[PDB]
Amino acid sequence: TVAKAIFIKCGNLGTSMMMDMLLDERADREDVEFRVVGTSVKMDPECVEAAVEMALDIAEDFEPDFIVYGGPNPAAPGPSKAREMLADSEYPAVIIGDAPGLKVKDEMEEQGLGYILVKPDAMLGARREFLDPVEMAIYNADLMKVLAATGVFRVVQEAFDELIEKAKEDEISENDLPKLVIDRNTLLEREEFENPYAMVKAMAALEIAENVADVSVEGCFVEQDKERYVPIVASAHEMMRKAAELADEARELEKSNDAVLRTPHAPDGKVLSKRKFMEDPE
Amino acid sequence: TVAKAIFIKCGNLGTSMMMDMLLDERADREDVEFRVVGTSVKMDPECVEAAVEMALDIAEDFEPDFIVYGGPNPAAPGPSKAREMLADSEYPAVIIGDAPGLKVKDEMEEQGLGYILVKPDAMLGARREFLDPVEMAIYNADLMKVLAATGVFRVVQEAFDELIEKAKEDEISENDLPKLVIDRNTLLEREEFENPYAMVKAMAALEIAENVADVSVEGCFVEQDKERYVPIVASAHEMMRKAAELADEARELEKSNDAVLRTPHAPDGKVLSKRKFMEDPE
Amino acid sequence: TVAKAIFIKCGNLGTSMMMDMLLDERADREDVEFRVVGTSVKMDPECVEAAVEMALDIAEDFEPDFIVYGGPNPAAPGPSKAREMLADSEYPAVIIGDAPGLKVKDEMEEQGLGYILVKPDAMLGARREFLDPVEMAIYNADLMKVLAATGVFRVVQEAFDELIEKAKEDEISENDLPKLVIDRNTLLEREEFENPYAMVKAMAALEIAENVADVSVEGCFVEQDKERYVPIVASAHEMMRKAAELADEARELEKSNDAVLRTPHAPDGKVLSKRKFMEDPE
Amino acid sequence: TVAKAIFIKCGNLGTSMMMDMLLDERADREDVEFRVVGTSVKMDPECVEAAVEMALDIAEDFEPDFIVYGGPNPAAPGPSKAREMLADSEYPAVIIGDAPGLKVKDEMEEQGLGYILVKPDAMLGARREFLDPVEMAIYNADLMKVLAATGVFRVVQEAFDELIEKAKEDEISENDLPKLVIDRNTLLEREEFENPYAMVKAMAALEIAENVADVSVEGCFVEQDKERYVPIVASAHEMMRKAAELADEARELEKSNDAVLRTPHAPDGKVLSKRKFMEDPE
Amino acid sequence: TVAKAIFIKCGNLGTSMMMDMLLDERADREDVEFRVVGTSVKMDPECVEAAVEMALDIAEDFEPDFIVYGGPNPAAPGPSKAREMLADSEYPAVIIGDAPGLKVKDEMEEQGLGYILVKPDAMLGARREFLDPVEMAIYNADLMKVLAATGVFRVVQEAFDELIEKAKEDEISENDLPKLVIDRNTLLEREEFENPYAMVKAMAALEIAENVADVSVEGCFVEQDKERYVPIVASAHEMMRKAAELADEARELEKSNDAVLRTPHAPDGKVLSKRKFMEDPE
Amino acid sequence: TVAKAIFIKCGNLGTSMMMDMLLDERADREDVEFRVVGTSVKMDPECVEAAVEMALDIAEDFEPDFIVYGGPNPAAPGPSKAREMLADSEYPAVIIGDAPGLKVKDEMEEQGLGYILVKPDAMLGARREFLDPVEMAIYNADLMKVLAATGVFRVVQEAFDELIEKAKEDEISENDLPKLVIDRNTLLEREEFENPYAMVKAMAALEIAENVADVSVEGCFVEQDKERYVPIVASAHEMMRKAAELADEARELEKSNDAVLRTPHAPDGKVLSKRKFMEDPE
Ligand SMILES: [Ca+2]
Ligand SMILES: [Ca+2]
Ligand SMILES: [Ca+2]
Ligand SMILES: [Ca+2]
Ligand code: NA
Ligand code: NA
Ligand code: NA
Repeated sequence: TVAKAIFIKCGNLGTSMMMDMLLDERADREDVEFRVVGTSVKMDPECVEAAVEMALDIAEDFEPDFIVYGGPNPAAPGPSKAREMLADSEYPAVIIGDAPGLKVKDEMEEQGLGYILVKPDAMLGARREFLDPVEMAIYNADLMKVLAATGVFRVVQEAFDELIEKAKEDEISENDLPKLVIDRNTLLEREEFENPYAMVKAMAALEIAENVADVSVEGCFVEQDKERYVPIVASAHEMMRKAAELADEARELEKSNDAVLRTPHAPDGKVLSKRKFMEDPE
Repeated sequence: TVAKAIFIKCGNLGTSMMMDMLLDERADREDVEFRVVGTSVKMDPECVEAAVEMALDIAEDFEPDFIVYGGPNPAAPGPSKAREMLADSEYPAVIIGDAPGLKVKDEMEEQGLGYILVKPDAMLGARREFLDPVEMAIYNADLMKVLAATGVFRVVQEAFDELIEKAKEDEISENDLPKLVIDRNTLLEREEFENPYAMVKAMAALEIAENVADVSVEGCFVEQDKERYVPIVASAHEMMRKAAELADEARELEKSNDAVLRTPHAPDGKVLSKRKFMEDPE
Repeated sequence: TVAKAIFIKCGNLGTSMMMDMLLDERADREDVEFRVVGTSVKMDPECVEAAVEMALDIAEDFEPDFIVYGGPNPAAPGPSKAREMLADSEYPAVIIGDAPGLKVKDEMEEQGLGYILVKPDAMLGARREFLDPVEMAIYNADLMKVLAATGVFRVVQEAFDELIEKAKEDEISENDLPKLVIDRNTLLEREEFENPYAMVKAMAALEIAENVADVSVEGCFVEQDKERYVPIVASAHEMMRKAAELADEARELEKSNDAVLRTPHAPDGKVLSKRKFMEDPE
Repeated sequence: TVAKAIFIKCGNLGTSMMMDMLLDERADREDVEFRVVGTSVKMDPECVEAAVEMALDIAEDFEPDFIVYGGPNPAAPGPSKAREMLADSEYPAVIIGDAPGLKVKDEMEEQGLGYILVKPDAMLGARREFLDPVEMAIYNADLMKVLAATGVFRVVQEAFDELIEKAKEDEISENDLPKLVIDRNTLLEREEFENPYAMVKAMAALEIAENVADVSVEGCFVEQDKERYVPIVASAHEMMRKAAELADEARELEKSNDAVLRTPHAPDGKVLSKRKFMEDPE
Repeated sequence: TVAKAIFIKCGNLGTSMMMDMLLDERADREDVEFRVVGTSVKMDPECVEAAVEMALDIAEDFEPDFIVYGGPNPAAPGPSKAREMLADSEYPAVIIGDAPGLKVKDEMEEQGLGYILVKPDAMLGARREFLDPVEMAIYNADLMKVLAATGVFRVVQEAFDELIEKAKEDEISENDLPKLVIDRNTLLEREEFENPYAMVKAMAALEIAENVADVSVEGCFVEQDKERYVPIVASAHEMMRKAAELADEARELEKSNDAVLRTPHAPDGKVLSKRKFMEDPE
Repeated sequence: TVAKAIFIKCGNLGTSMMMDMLLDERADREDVEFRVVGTSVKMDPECVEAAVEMALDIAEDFEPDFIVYGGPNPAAPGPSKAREMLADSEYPAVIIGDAPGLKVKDEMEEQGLGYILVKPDAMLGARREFLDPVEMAIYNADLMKVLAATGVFRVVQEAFDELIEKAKEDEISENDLPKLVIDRNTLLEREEFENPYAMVKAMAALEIAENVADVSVEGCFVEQDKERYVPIVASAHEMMRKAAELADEARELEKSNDAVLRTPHAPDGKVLSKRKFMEDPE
């Protein structure tokens, strides 16, 4: 069977940027097929309706087993609009969001939606005096490094791989929808790292990343004096840069013991595994 | 006037991943509206066809001033189909590809398409023994850092901004379409860096990035013995990691002189410029 | 004209370890004379009582102009006994503590005590499984680098230097006593850094340093399973190491512009200042 | 049995700054109680005499098992006074000092004092044009990191732990007092490092730290021309910084093998040991 | 019982600079005797002819078993004359050169010469505006690091050691003369690295080092505008600096496993081997 | 005129390896011609006398303006033979050596010889258990970076350039001969670094390099237990590696100010100067 899903991207989060690609890293999967639609960075109610409508329009022919809405702050006006529309749709739907989604965790279960809220997927320092396209991409670069090297992306990968296998027995029930909150302590229940210091360095990275959001929030929404708010948002970016360096250090430790976890997909979709560099994944 | 555009994303490149976001870094532009559609990592002809048909169906209602197709290797079977379909459509169109696109540069011109070919946007080590979702993401983080901190995204950003200004006087002649090839020497014609060492560091990072593609191609397409091809593709990833490190050192040099170029969009879409941290974009 | 003071140290904080030394960095001040007493790391009620009694015993002959009590958490049972005893004594007194001291800031004002509360002077990860004497020292080394390179210790230096001038003009009124809370945003009202990026890196280090506190608290007092709390307290120490690296990076940027603020004391206690390596402090 | 000691601190040394805290790193030892007295940075004969009288007064009632005097240059006029007073006293006494102390090593033995001379505990660059309080603290941060991560603090910790055992067993004989000189080669006879390159990095760190002393000495007491002595003392500080870097590198190497030695105290004072991050100290 | 050889050096390459020393690292071999002659950096025909004459003049009394010529580009006019003169001589001879030498590989075989062509021994950025003596020597330091830490020099050592052993049986036929081309992929048939990530980092380093050559050639022989060619040659140097960093990283990874290959010669010239730091080579 | 010199190399030092090359870094000097002869690493009296013979034979027809003998320790038996032979000969001669040469500095002046003694050009750890060819090369790479980037090689370049200009007014009399001792403090009398922190980082590198010599001597000539001398020699290498890192950091500081001093030769021999990257050397 070919399992299918539609991904909807409104606004930008590090996780929503990569979510579809984590499931087919070499485009060699024979068991899945995805369509991806969105309105780029705009996530006002007008644009978000427009984007979900598109997805629902596509869904008529594509017939996906589930839909995913990925974007900042599921509690915001435009994202709230998407949850409602997806709540009302026949389609199982999963919401990927950041820490502010916690305000509506309770609502989302009520609405029968699944969710993955990634606390270290932090808001950047969005002030005109500091944030231009290059700085925005540099931030995302650092953030991607953190969410990848700490193993956060593997948690998301595994959630969706589990969902996809259930879709292959065609019956995704709401009992099957992910309900995950990801943060520093998530690493404590995983077997991601063979070396414990790699693990603690990743935890440190995730803690720093999750602290960034507080700083960005003070600089964009609270501080009104530019002499103070520009330095504040800039410090946020400096923190994320160090978070990335910590995550790289963790990965380098796993390398020093030839113990880097790789979990690639096989053409049939099965998730393989390996630790040693020259061992075949199995 | 509002310039409208549809981005189509099949397979993945550093540039195609950020291209739309580079144009509206704080989602505060009042002069642009975007739709994004794609098939994720799949870029076989059948999926690319579906992808382009999705944009054309959305365009009837949306009325894009131009369409951007973004993805690896414009010469490959899938992208070549996209070029035929877009070349045939009523909408002006731009192809964003990597170095392999050079094989068909003359054709795209003969097709009346624009293009932006980014040579440092290198193909990764796509072998199952090595590239899992986490590795794919780490490679993308490093590559994003390289394209952003060396100023490649700024070159892309300006080319689209020039096109958008022309879309607003509604008449994009095929003469309005970018026809760019970006590589190491692109930095020579720019005033990105105030410090010459930052510039030559960025150049070195782009050189290394472009060299990575040849390593990946040998490991993925030429070498058939896994005992050889797995280390080959891995070595390619170690190179991109060091390019990202050069790119970061360049940026740090610019910070050390309070000379970081920032070119944020104003809400009316105008590109502003500043160098000193506490100076107002203007 | 010779200011005299006693310093009492119960338990350890980065600031309390250095506070006296920061006032006579080459032992060549002829305008000060200090005594230091304490109970080492012990800060239980009976130990603090003993330290304070020690200070008051030698105060009889020494005649200090003021007394400084320095250590962890002023709202804890031990330091609370210190505050009570020092408030009721005849001597002007200042309490040096960390962020937990905020709980009793009003009360200290009511007691007629001065205070300097250093929020980045974060509690370390005190679990036996992890914290041995070497790890304790390594932590203090990183914290000390953070407090110093960011300029936190200058702010401490300046508050004491003003207090001491008042002491010499013999009239330390309650209105003379410091009432400082130091945090990341303290940098915004100072002129420590010539280079703005140095300033924002130092902000980031103070922000991370402050966040180490919560993590330590979680690991030592909240989490009760050692499979979880050991990794938690270790991640706090990795955070602090990286904050120290930010602080270093900020100091290297100042060196790059030959703009390192130095404010040494003259023999008569006047605080001089210089920026350029080769310039004399004046 | 509770062993009791008084620690006397005149002037500053990395080792005397931490000596007492090294013995009770989580403040949970039930077999020791300490008092700490001193005159901060001042160590002329007047101030040392007053610090020792403070210690001897307290000793009347506190009744310590031993007294420790810590600070720079045991052969200097102040510290020489402290040696004469302690040697003539009824209390066993240990002198902690630095390399210059070797000049009176033989005298200290005839005086019946213990010593611990730490050759890497080097004098900093004390010239007004360079050393302000922040610089002073940055140096100590670096030296502390060297003394800690190299195992030097462990060697000191163990010496006092042995002496404490003797004390709880009523027989502090002259023959049980420490007689140590610590340097690079000290590491050759211990088992601090599981990895031999960590050991040799550590050894290099100690050698550099020892050599720093010679540079400071030249800059402070030999060279009289400011155009020469300011760069000299500054260069000594850059050396210590890179010694701290080596020591960090040593520790990271141990982390890579999950072999970090930790020797924390039990509540009853027993020195436990472990190497694996997740194992109980035993 | 002894092997004798003359080394002739015209111009400079990393391999040619170290080639003799690699064979007697402690000056304690009893089974070899060398002479070295050259014309320093000059490798024009007149100079090379003078070099080879000296060698051939020395050879009359010295009776070498073989002669080595080492220098840039075996295919240029000078080196070409050395090849003919040495091939027409009665002495077996080996040419050590860089990648341009591939142009005359078949000519050398037809000449009866051996060769070792090192592709990563890359020409530097030889433009007056940039290359002074200090910059030349820095490039060389970086390049030496690369060729050494990656194991290229060990391949060279082994090639020359095999020839020395055959020469101790006086009969070097042409067929015994090495015929080697060394590049990134040479590592895949070696067992230099115990850790596979050290290996792939080494590969990366050698790839980058080989790419440097193309940059230099462009900057020295193609580009004529100084505003362009000075950035270009400096960029090549930044690349080599990062290759050396990669090679260092690789060697550190091997230290972290106590698995650094060392292959010293015994006094009788036997090539020993060890892996573990403390173990005698056998 | 065309100045001519012959360089004799017996033993290896950093300085003697590069000495001839620092004078014609691009081989485009039309005013010098050099011959180089040596016995490679061997510097016993029999080899040294063979080396000098080669040189004097060639001189007969070559007619050099001066002769230079470079190698380890002028005081040892071989180089002592060189001094006597060169002192007796008709040719003005210069001895290049390390700190141990200071023992015969008086003697060399009596002999009418010039000398350049390089204190930082420190002996490596030559014990067979540690020092193989790759290790020997890695040492030399770090040492070369140190001597180059600190500006020691420039001082050497200058000395020799001066002597060459004297030869072109044809009269290298004995008082034209260099009598240089280079160490850390040499930097104090130079205007090498524009940034004062680069200067002091360089001094620290030179201090550490100089101290390496002592660790080497101890591990090769004093310590007899291999359990000890192996870590000891290896620790000397770790020190050199950090010295190389310090010198690199100094050069990056200069880069950050676009202030890298470059002193290339023009084709007629004139030493030119520049500091700005895009400036023509004059
Ligand atoms: Ca169709
Ligand atoms: Ca001056
Ligand atoms: Ca011979
Ligand atoms: Ca011929
Ligand atoms: Na915007
Ligand atoms: Na008074
Ligand atoms: Na010394």
